[PDB]
Amino acid sequence: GKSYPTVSADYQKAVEKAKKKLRGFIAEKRCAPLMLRLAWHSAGTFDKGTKTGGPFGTIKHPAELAHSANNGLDIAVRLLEPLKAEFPILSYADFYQLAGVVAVEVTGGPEVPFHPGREDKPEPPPEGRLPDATKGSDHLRDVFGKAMGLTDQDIVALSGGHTIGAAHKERSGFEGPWTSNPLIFDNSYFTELLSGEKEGLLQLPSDKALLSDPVFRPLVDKYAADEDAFFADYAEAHQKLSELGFADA
Ligand code: HEM
Repeated sequence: GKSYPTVSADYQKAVEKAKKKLRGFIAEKRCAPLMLRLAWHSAGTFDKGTKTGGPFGTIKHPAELAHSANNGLDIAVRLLEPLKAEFPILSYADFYQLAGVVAVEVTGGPEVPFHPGREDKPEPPPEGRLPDATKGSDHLRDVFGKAMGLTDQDIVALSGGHTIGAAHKERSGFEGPWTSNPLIFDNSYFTELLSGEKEGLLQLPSDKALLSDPVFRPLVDKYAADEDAFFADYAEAHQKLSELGFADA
């Protein structure tokens, strides 16, 4: 249900050049997981009932970075600022969502479609919309379904973004990677989840809640067996997330 805005040719050219610069930078700095977390926290504050929050540039504001869920993202904002400055015509909103798409691409994931045109909005959303790692399947539906308006399939696919990166005890308090290859975007998050706890590796209570719910569990089994299907459903889910409240809700 989307109607994308028209942007000038100069805007379009800047998008294309920024994507190339972002690839090289993100690869060099080894920070893909962090950029993916930044885009996800930027978008995941959207609430469809009030049409507030979502991917509109606000995560750079000191008021939003202080949200406790956002521990560590000040690093990500700071890292990107000198590059953003080379592209003054782009909104921060677009730039951060593009960083997220590129993070998936450069770690070997699917090519998520990207449409430009998000505007930077002045008011950050209220704290507390991002999900709690200690809660379960009901909470996940409250947040992704009721607030953001995504489907159950989207919830499972997007959880698979834990295939890259790690928790840090100084940020959330949890510690460690979910997979043994945390810079490679693949389906191993789902394979580690099935085979159970392994020393070295992390499972949140919210990751485990996927294994026990009647709807989530078949999707976990599908994605553990078929990386192609995971990549397809992931690209679809990431696109929707990156576009919440944009070009029609
Ligand atoms: C499903 C509900 C989710 C919960 C409860 C959750 C929670 C967390 C927590 C607690 C961390 C550790 C932060 C730290 O200590 O540094 C984390 C990291 C991360 N999250 Fe999630 N998350 C969820 C969904 C998502 C989604 C939808 C995405 C993107 C598609 C995502 C991407 C990531 C990435 C890439 C990291 C690693 C960050 C790094 O390596 O610095 N997560 N998440």
